[PDB]
Amino acid sequence: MIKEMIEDFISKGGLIFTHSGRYTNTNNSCFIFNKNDIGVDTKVDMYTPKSAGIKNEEGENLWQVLNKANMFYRIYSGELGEELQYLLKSCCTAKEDVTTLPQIYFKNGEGYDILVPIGNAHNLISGTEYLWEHKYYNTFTQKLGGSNPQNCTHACNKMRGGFKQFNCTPPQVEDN
Amino acid sequence: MRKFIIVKNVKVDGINAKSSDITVGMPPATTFCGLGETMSIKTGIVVKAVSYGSVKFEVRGSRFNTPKPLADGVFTLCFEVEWEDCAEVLVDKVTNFINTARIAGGTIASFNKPFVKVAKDAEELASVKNAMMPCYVVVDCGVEVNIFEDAVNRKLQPMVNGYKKLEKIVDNKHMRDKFTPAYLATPTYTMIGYKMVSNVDNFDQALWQYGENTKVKTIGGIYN
Repeated sequence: MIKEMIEDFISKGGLIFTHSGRYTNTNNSCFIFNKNDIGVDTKVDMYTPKSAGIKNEEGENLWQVLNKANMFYRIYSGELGEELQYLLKSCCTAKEDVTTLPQIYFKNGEGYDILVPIGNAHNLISGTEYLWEHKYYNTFTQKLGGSNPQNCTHACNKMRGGFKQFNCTPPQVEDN
Repeated sequence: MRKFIIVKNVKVDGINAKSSDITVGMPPATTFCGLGETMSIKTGIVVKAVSYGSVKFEVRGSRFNTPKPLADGVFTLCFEVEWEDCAEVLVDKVTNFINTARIAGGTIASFNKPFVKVAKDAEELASVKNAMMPCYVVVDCGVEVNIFEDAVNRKLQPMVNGYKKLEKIVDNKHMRDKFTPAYLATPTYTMIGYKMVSNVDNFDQALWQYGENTKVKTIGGIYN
């Protein structure tokens, strides 16, 4: 069944990534898949036009399936056979887009590098989940997708409740 | 001799509180290091490190009700510099830079007159350190496992400490600088703690600067 879902994912836009600037700006569409980051509990993000996705018996799409019970890593490592591994891995391609994204100078050895910052899918998805499970509330909540979460990102599309951010407020000197 | 120029009560308005996708609040050490670097660039003053302290800070909407997380605050800055001229010229230069500078997008509206403090040894460094009072400075506490589990278990605060390079940008079409090495990158983090500068034992552990592997660090390492 997940074979059908993956093939349907491929038939459409179908891009699996672990880093994207689309978390910063809605119209960005830069996607990166960092192979070093892939572990057993790695959360992964996905894009297709309008988050169009075939749904299973319980009404879940491919993104919901892959990020449940280490399914992504299990397919990626070949536990479910070489075919599924191949089909899934074909969608892990990078797309370069620097538009609307910051370009900063970070000092290197007597020189500089230009950095174009993009966000991490794992930190958002797994981070929100984790801070939820451990009742951490020293936090803000931000919603990603703008007016159209559906066309932003699968994680953005499903997680309409927003993502958790660490409240990095410092202590203050008192008046009196 | 180690020379420091201190600027008290820097009132900043309209700070971009969002430093990363999962951090909102106090601008990270990268921003203040960046500020020191910019001052050295446009002033010619050699800046070795920077210590920065929170006097006031408030994210808009977090204390009372009224897009891009915006905040306002009052900081105290301390730049370690190398300067072999009279203090007055230095002070004037720093004043003229700070007057038009920006911290994480936030406008500087007001600040005390910059003054110079000198240290012959580690013991005068205490006088230097206490010239900053009152303010809460940032000290590096490092990561034990990862930022989430550290935030829950160690009850500390995550901060951007640099970046990890993901890929080299191959086509420089929309890159404003087509010569400097450009990379797609993502934020790296450490865990930090706040301390009243007077209670910080070794000042070098609150003096931030650039370092290897696209990171910022303190001169004296992890806090004790």
